[PDB]
Amino acid sequence: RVRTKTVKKSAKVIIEKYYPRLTLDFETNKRVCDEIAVISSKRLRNKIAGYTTHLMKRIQRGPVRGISFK
Amino acid sequence: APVKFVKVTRVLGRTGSRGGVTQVRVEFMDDTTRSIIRNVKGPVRENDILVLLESEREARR
Amino acid sequence: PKVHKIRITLTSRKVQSLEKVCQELIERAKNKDLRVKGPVRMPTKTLKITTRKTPCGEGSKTWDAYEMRIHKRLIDLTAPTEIVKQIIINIEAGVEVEVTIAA
Amino acid sequence: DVLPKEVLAEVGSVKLFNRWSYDDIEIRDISLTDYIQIRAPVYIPHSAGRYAVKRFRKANCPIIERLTNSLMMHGRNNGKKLMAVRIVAHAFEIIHLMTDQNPIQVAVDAIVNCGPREDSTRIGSAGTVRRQAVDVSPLRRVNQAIALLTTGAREAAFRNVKTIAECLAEELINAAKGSSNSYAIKKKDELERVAKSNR
Amino acid sequence: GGVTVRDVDAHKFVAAYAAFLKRQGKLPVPGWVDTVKTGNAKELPPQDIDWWYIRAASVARHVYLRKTVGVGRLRKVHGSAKNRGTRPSHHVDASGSVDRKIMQALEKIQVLEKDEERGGRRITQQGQRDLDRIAQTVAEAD
Amino acid sequence: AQHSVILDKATSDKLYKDVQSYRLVTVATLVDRLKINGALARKCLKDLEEKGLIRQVVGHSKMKIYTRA
Amino acid sequence: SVQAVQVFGKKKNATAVARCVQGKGLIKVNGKPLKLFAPEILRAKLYEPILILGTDKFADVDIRIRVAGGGHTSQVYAVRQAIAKSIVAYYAKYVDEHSKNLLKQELIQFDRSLLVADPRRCEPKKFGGRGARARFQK
Amino acid sequence: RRGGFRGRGKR
RNA sequence: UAAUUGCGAUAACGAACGAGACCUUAACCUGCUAAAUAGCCCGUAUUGCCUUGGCAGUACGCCGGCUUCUUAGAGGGACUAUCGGCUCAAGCCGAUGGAAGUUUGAGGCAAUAACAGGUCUGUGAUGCCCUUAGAUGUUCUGGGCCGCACGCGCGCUACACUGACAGAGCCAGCGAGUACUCCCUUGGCCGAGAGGCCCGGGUAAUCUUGUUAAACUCUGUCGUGCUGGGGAUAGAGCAUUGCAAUUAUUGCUCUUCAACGAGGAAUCCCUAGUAAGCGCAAGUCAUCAGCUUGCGUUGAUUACGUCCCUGCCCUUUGUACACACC
Repeated sequence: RVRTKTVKKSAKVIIEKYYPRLTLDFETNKRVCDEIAVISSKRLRNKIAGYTTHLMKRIQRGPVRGISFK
Repeated sequence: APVKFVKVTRVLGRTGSRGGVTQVRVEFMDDTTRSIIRNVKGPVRENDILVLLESEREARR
Repeated sequence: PKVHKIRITLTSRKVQSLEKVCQELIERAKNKDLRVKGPVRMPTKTLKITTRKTPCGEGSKTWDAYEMRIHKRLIDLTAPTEIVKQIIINIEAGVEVEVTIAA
Repeated sequence: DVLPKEVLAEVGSVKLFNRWSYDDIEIRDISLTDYIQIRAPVYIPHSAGRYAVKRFRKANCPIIERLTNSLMMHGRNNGKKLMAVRIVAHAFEIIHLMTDQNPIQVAVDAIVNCGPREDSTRIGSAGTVRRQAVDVSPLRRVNQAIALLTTGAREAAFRNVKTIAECLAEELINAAKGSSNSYAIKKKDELERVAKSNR
Repeated sequence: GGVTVRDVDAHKFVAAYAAFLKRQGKLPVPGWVDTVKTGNAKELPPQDIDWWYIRAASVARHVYLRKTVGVGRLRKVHGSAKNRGTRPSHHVDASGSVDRKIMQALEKIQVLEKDEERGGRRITQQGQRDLDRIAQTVAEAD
Repeated sequence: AQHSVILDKATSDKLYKDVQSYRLVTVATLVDRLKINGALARKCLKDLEEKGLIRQVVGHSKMKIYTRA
Repeated sequence: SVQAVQVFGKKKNATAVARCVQGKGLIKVNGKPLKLFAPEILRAKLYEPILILGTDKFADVDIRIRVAGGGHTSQVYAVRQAIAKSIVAYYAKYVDEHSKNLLKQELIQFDRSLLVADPRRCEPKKFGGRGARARFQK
Repeated sequence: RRGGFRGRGKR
């Protein structure tokens, strides 16, 4: 269960463009992504939502290299 | 024969030519100071209990 | 003007094209104040043919399974005889339709 | 009313088998508990469990279930579990009349006694055997004990006027004590004897 | 309380109807007994001497529970596997004559009648109530 | 190896004075020491049942077992 | 009006639909009572939901069940599943759940499979079930 | 009894 | 990490195939849209028994109500979510919840470079050579491809009592069906049996069809004897398919009653509804399945590993090999 580059690359750009619009809740983050992105599969959308909500959990305690938002 | 009872506290890798044999460190559960190394043939978990016929052979490594 | 309790049967290989045909036909009749009965769902009839891949018999033995599926979605209505002629117009390719007065 | 009068006899008392209760369990040794499961009673052995998914999930299973499955082997008896249950039930009746003790009293001590405590392992020696006489884990000991008991009954009843109901039954009473004239005991002591030589 | 056919065990019920029919002692027999195989799949005639009467009791029992039945359906109901030798076994049906005359002769006993409206044979007004009466002979026999 | 299909007075007397001490009586037991056939064993099995010397434990088309009274 | 609820239980290919109506304590399956419909040795696997719960809790309930499809042992597992689901569902809708929560906890503590089904079907393959044909010389 | 050819060396 | 799948280090930066993604299918929906070629409740008529107020069946309803079960559409659902323990990270182990937590299970498609692999006897795909009117073209009659001192492979039935035989009890699923000539077949009668005659339904969720299959369960006979286990071989008679049945097409009745007591050196397949046991449907078909392709019933022992044997991928290293350790 390792995520490939397409999921990870897409997750990086979403966080920096819309940082405040999505929060620690996985259910809410699922509905933010599909509104502001074009995904042709529900399963692909689910994986994208899973990674981005994990990233902000570790953002909450100290910044991480490779992430920059306004 | 003065048979002794021992208990497993930690498992240290799997030995043998074909992986059948496993190596464990046992505790005599009557004198907590002493501890030795033994060899076992079957599947072993922590807190398992083994019966030892002789307590002077030990094992390599 | 005598009602005859018509029944219409449909057949096609596609599934999306057939469904929207029935969706508009029920609306074409509902607005006309006609008592309409639901679009029943007849069983899909799947037929398959299996044959061996190689044409000569050498090497390993491997087979493949072709498939084909058909759906019906037949519909019936209570209406006079002349009105139904103008209600079944403008049909597209693929779907076959058969009309039965069922008098 | 809705139930037969037979089952009304046991409903007042504690739940148990058709005749016998799983109370008053032996106090004889250690290291064999936690792998023979009697805390949860079962009416009939038959059950569609999930015991073949993990490593030790089958360790938490009634012993009668373990015994019943091993009784059906050798090609002809595949999937005929209903026939096996009939044989098992009758065998518990035979041992009860020949010994006032509980049938589970016979079954438990029989299994715990016919399990080898040492065995020789195969380490390559370029055509020879450097049998190191390793120890045996408790889980394998109970697994092999069930196989030894059942294979003895299948051997005896083959082409014999006797029936499997008591051929299996007579082994259990023999294996309850040090009878030494049973099939299981003959193989168990033989395996331990050769292991001692290769120490 | 009241009892019916479904309220009694099938094995003892058919045996009871064979015992009850001893006292009336009126069932036609066409002389086929003691010679017939009762089926092509078989090799020896049935052991019990009064097999013609036990079979009729069971046959009339299921027709009480089934709505329409003919000779063809009963031919394969009583069929079984056949040992063809060294070839794999198959399924073959029972004899036609055994089941046809055992219920044609049973027609005149006023137990069940024809069903020409759709086919087969159905149970009669007074025929069904007779098999109900013997249920209490078994139910309270306990 | 071969057993006896008929039961004589030399074998009849063994039954009514010896079966009073068995803990279990089965089809195998009769074939064991009286050296008689199984078919004869079944005939003697039911006839002595009603005489009130043995009682049934479990009944089946396959096996019969009896004990003391 | 009349109190009734419908539940169903499934197995490999055995469907057991049941309707529980407020009655007097009568249970019959496929018309016949529980005395008949089972193999003689398999009759034991039908009564467990009764003894663990008690006969006093079936005072005024009537259940009739029709089951078809599958095999002999598959059907008896389906009907025993409908009984467990029927008895707990009727009380939940119409009476206080102090029983229901006590019914649910006790029923699954003895056996979880009484309330949930086991998903198992077969897999098609081009060699048999899962094994291939014999090889000539490896 | 005795086979030649293929890859074999010494003893 | 199942993976050139990633975290990262960096004389490299940015990209293209393969993997993944994806598609079909098996598991979940008391929520939506619904249904007399699918069901239930209800209402009439009606039957038996207790009689109660009941229980179990029949026939009808076509706007009486409804869609849990059946059916096929639109969507929802799992993402490793939450918790505890390691780690900077990617990740791994256990638990709880849950229909489902190995990529959830099983499949389809599937890169570069290659083989003197198979096929001219599938093709009106094809070069060249050969024969073309005493024809290697076509057509009709008959035979052979099945012929048997012997070696080898894929299967079928058994060596029995955990069995055979006899009565009774009685449970599936995937599919197929009428022409310019009859294709699956209900019912009635005759018939030891296989079969025969006469009405009738279905171009098919409507009829065959609930395909009430087999194993299995209950009650009996035989009694360890290669015997009522086993059915090879061979005699006589009665039938169907076809223009034609002998070197028997197949089927039915009586009689004949061989070898075979778990199998040497060697050797194949397989991890959960899986092995094995048992049967059913389809293909080829006027008739013949011990074969294959699919379908369902019953349902286990043991491991949760390693490189010891037979092989595969990457790095360092050696070479007198390059047709490459034959």
